[PDB]
Amino acid sequence: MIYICGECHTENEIKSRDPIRCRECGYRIMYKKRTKRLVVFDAR
Amino acid sequence: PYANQPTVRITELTDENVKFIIENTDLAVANSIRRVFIAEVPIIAIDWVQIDANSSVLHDEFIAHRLGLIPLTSDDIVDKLQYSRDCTCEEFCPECSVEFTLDVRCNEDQTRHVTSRDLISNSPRVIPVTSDDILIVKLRKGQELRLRAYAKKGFGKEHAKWNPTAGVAFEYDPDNALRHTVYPKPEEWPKSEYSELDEDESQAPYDPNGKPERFYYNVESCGSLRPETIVLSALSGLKKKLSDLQTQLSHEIQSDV
Amino acid sequence: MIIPVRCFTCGKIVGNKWEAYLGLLQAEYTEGDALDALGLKRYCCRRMLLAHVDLIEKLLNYAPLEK
Amino acid sequence: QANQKRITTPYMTKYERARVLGTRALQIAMCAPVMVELEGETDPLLIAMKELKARKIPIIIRRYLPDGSYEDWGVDELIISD
Amino acid sequence: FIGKIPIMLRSTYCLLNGLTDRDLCELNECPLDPGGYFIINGSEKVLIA
Amino acid sequence: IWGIGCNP
Amino acid sequence: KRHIDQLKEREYNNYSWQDLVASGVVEYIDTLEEETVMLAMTPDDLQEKEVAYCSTYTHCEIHPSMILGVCASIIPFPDHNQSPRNTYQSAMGKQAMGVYITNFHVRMDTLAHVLYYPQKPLVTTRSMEYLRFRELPAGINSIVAIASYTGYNQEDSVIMNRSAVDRGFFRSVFYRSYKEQESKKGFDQEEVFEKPTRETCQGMRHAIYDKLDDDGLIAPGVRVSGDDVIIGKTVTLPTKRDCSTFLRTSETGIVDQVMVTLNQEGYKFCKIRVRSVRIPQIGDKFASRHGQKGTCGIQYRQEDMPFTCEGITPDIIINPHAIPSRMTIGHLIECLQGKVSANKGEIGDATPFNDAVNVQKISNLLSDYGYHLRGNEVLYNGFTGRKITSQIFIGPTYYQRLKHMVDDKIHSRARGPIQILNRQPMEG
Amino acid sequence: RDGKLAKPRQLHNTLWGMVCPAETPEGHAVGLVKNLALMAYISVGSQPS
Amino acid sequence: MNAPPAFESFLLFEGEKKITINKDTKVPNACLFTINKEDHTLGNIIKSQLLKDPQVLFAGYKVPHPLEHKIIIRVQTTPDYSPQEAFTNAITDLISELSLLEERFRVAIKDKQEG
Amino acid sequence: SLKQRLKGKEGRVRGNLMGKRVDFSARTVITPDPNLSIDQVGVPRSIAANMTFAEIVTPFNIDRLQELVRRGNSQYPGAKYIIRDNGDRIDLRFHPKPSDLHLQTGYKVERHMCDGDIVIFNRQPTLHKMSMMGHRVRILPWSTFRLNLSVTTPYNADFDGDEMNLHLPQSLETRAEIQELAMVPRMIVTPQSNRPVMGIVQDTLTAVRKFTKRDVFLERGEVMNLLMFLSTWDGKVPQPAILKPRPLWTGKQIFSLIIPGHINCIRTHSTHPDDEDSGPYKHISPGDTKVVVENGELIMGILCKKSLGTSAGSLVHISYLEMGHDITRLFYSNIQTVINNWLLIEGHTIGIGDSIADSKTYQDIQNTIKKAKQDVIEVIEKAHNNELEPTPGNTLRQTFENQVNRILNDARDKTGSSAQKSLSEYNNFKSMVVSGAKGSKINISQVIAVVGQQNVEGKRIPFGFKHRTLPHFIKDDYGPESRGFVENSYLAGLTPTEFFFHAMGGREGLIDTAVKTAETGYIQRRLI
RNA sequence: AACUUCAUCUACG
Ligand SMILES: CO[C@@H]1[C@H](O)[C@H](n2cnc3c(=O)nc(N)[nH]c32)O[C@H]1COP(=O)(O)OP(=O)(O)OP(=O)(O)O
Ligand SMILES: [Mg+2]
Ligand SMILES: [Zn+2]
Ligand SMILES: [Zn+2]
Ligand SMILES: [Zn+2]
Repeated sequence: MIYICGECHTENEIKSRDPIRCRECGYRIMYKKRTKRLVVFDAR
Repeated sequence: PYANQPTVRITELTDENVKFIIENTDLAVANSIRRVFIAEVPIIAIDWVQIDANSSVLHDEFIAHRLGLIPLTSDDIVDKLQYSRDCTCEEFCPECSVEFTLDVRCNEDQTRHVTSRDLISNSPRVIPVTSDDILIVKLRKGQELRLRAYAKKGFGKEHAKWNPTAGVAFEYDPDNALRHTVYPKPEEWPKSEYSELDEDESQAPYDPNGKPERFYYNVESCGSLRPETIVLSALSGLKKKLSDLQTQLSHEIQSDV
Repeated sequence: MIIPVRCFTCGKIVGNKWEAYLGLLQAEYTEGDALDALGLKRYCCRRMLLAHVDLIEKLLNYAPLEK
Repeated sequence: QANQKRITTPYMTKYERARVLGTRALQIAMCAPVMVELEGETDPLLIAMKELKARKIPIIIRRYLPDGSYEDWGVDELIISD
Repeated sequence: FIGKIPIMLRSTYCLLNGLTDRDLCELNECPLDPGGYFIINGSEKVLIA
Repeated sequence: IWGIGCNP
Repeated sequence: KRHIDQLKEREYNNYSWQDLVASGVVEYIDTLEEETVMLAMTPDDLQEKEVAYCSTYTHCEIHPSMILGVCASIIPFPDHNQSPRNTYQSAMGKQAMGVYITNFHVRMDTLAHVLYYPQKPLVTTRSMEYLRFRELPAGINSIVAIASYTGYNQEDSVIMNRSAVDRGFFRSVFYRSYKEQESKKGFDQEEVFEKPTRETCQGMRHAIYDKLDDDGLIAPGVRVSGDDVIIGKTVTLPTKRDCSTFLRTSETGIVDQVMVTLNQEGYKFCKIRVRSVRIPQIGDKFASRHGQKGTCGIQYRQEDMPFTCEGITPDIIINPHAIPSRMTIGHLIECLQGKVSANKGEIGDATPFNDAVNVQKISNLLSDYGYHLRGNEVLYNGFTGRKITSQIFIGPTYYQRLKHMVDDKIHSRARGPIQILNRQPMEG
Repeated sequence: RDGKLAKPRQLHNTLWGMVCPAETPEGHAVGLVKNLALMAYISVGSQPS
Repeated sequence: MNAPPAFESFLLFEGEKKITINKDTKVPNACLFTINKEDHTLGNIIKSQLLKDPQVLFAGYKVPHPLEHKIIIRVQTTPDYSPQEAFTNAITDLISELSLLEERFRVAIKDKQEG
Repeated sequence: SLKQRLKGKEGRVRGNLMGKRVDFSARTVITPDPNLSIDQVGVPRSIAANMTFAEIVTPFNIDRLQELVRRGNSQYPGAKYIIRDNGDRIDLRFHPKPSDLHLQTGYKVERHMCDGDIVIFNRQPTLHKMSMMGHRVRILPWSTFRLNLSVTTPYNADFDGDEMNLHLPQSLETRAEIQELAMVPRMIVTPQSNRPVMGIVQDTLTAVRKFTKRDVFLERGEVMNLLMFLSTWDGKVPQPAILKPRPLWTGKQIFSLIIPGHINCIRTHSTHPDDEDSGPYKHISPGDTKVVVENGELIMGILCKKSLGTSAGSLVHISYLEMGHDITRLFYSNIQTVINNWLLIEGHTIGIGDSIADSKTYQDIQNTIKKAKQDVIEVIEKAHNNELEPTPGNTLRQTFENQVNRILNDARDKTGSSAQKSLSEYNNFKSMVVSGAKGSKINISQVIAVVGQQNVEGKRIPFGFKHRTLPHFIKDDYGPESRGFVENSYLAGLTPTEFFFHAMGGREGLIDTAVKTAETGYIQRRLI
């Protein structure tokens, strides 16, 4: 999938079985990024 | 054996408030008119939210809650609009709902206050009572809120977002003459605004034959419906509930026969 | 965290009044006089502005996850 | 024991009533023939209560005396506590 | 090198020490956080007197 | 909290 | 006056507490020295010449209220409550929901509760300023009537206004974080994050694995109902074993954040946070700042709640029977002072030993704003509209939502899982 | 906590101003777990030389 | 998780009758009307209007349980009168009162404005 | 070791055999429900859907059970399992199983728990047998168990976060046994003290005291509304007590319709003058005290905890001993319903005005405190001058302490009596104390007049510091303020030293409770 | 068609 970087906030695409290191910053904390499917919220 | 003939005198009428007096009416009828003010007057409010992108600090359902609480002008088309359950079409359509859109991004350095003004309606009659503005969220630079909402007809019994009124002030017997409230020390108690007593007399003399009449109302609008039309719609809705009850009662009596 | 839309007790819209309240406090107005100028009459509505703690400004200091 | 020399109480105890009613209820729920004419009662426990009131439960309680002996008291013979 | 000593947060040897609230926010640390705890295996532990 | 004969 | 004036200009005057200590104005005294020191609680009342109790005072307390700790310092008018009630309030204030920290978004902590709309108390102690209670408050000011309305506030329960609850009153967010680490123990046996396959992986469950993304981790923003698969982890079997994590039963949340990192070992480590927005129900527990708590007995809408002449309906109705045996008069004084503060626009001062704030002064202040001296109000019955004969005590009191909620405690068992050793039903 | 003696748990007079009288856990630890008062400070230690 | 949906308060589920009439055997000429999905709003109005009638010996309403949504109205009338007729007449009287109120409120509105 | 496996609590013998974890049990928080009957309990839908009762398929219930099976586990009034004759458990949750939906006689449908099911309800600790009682299920929305408030006292339960366990019998035999041996109406009277375990409590008690005063007069509409909530009503409106000028019933006249059958009882109200019985107006009782119920009609009197409470000879106890347990259940429920609706009319509250007393009352309290402090000073001077002589069996220290304690306690009692004299009829502290619903005269006195002496270990506040109580007091001060006497009331507010001493007293009480639990538990286990 | 234990601590009535 595409993981946003923790520090430099640049999306990087990491394949499975690949070390979690952002290109150009090296931070080891990535975030999965919001889903394409949309969820309905009742305003209640 | 028949209903009394009530009389109305309107003391104050402002875009936000209606102060009126209903005389020669029962306490039950007056209280239930107040109750219908609060809970059974139809209004338009957001009840469907789909957030495409929410990078604000507030989570998605927080934003949805705040959007629902935002009042929307419902003066005329709320009577025309149908309930979603009644509408034949699946989900929502122009007859059963109104669509709103929000696409705000804080490109500038300064904090962007997303307001109700940023909500854009597909139909001009329903606008978020913008004509300050209700603040939905504050966006830091690089934060974006995108969402689509659908507003539907409903009344406050479902949810407080559909309350058309802010505060319904209801008072009867301004000077305690029916002794419905028994003061332990009458002098300590402040006089009502509608009180006709002299300053020396704390309470009016006990009226043994009296009955609660001459009810005083102050209905404050939330801005969605005009304060006059809140009262008119409440009276009409209570009448419609009674007529539906009578129709079902007649049907069941015929069935029993 | 952010000023609630509608007073809990009655439902009068108090969400549009927080920025004006802060501005009137900056002017010179006492809290009570600013609350009166904004139109808040019942102590229920005055509690909404008077007791509000605006944490959204502190949360906006942190950098966004996606820029 | 015999009909003579019955020393236990004639009244049915609360525990005997509970166990007899439960046992008769379970039997009725297990398609056992019902002695009383149920008046549209479809609950086995209610039917058992109805039989108990009419003294038609076909059970005899064997009460064990502390010396080891036993006395057989019919449910009809016992006086209903309630 | 003989070992590693866990550092109490916001103590003199913590990296957060001597940082203004803006700098603390840049590091995603609360200005109001008191400190006085250790992060061991990712969990905050407080020594009880 | 009351007295010696009462409660603490 | 020189010292106090310099401290008043503290910033840009480079005068601090350490300068006060260096001057010899203040001194640190421990218990052994407290045994040999004559103290005055207050300078004016005690040091000044009167009928001479002691004429050899060696020290003076800076302020008596400092004898309390952090949790007891939030209690307003603590000298007007029974002593066990202040202990109860300390314990319950450790359990109130609020914004625990401002960086709560960054942190992935299991079991985090954060309140939507925290408010600072209308009646506040001065020492609260040094506890940062204004900065990160926990609880909301609420119009509270002390009345017996429909019997659903009896014992210690509390009736609540459903309209207020619908407008955001005491709404909270519960974040649960789940951690999973893929690891290799055997040389041929490894754990991999992946979407489990019905045929490829021997172990499976009815639970939907579709929500899992390609990496085996649910993306943020996906609704996850109880027993759905948050993380998909499969172990090679020397075909595969399913060690995928599932939601705690009845969690029913929405994924907030999914972080993927490498732990110290170098193995992949995943943390997933789930949001569940909890609205107040009729089992949830709310407590005042005075040591008397209660579950929500029932929720009535604004049409049903009793209303005053002005149209105000109490957010919370508490039974009067709580007050007498517990003797938490600080609660009543706080309601009166909160009414005065909300009408005046100031913030009430409830420091423990003020001696300048009597109840009579608060009553006289409330009289000026058009209310009854003692805070009673003529309430109209919501159902029938008739005036309630007994005038009812109404005022703004600060209430806290305790972390104990009924949804977390409801449980039922029917032929479920069974232990291996005892072959008896399991625990928990 | 197991000990039922009501001597070590009671609020001593010397706790005045240094341990909160109100704030104590309730249960097996009544009066055994305490909390500092607001102005209380604990000596860090010094050389007696 | 066990929270009832909001629409349960006023929406009849399929197969639910708005009104069910059961006579009361304890007393002659008495009836018990069970209205479903209704609250004090209608119950108090109807009880008051029934009380105004001279041939109604008894009129009362109750909500059997606050969490559930139902209204029970007991009406006992004199001989030569039917409780069902009393209920119908009460409803018609309330409707007429409310329509008169609407007309007079509209007139009051038009007079407060425009002068 | 093997011994450790079998030895103690959590061992096999005690932790696994004498007691064990069981199926078909549900725990959740409890909230009040005045509308439910005594035996009824309120069960959330989810708890009722998880728990099941196996019902044997018979020819007379085959249709209903087949409908339940068709609904399945998803629709709530459904069945979770179908147990065949062979013992094979067809599962209705997993997949339709259309061939296996068929039911024949002998099959067991595990239907969901429904309204009317008998369930044991329990609160820990089960100190007496009334702590486990059989309740009839009623399914209500939301997630808490809901129980009548008269049933709170046997369970020792208050709705402040308490939880209750629920055990569902799984057989008709054990269901009947529970229903007869343990049903709540059958548990009304305890064998421990031959008194009713349950009585009118909390709001209902205060509202009953107010309702049964002579002053209460109810108009026609209020009478009809209250009669609406009376289940045992005969449908006949009693002729009003006052026919003219306007028809007005009385609270006693309506409560007379609650009292079942023909019950005869004579009690006395808490505020009964001892002089009235000896002197004239024995049967007139100017204060409307006394309580006379003849032929099930309340002729005269005001009801309180002495008449409607848990005590021997109460109206509740006589109803149980005379009319039976079912009729007594109806009696409790009707009292609660109609008196709660009258309370909706009259209302009840507590405020600051209740704590306030007259200015003269405060002045008298202050004068009493001044005189007491002066007398303690005089006693201390006698002791210092060695005039004091030891009381037999006591040291000079002990006799001095006893004299000072006597003076302080007498002053405290006098201030309390003055505060109680100040109380009006409308005072709500007094209303709750008189009804017996909550509070005591000690609490009123402490609220209004004087908190009283703070004593630790049966003595005034000890000399914890060296020969003084606090550093603020001078050494060797035996006066009231130094040793713990609190002259300020809770309303007035404790001074800082009084605050600390009060904290010491409260701490001692809390320690006593916490230590008490374990010793009493061990004793109870040994006895059993 | 379905996920171990110990131990500790912290809370609950
Ligand atoms: C009334 O007695 C109950 C029971 O005895 C049961 N219980 C509670 N804790 C324990 C325990 O540790 N061990 C055992 N065996 N039983 C226990 O709890 C007792 C009271 O405790 P409390 O005094 O705190 O009740 P508030 O007076 O405080 O009630 P508020 O106003 O908060 O609702
Ligand atoms: Mg409790
Ligand atoms: Zn990066
Ligand atoms: Zn449509
Ligand atoms: Zn308001």
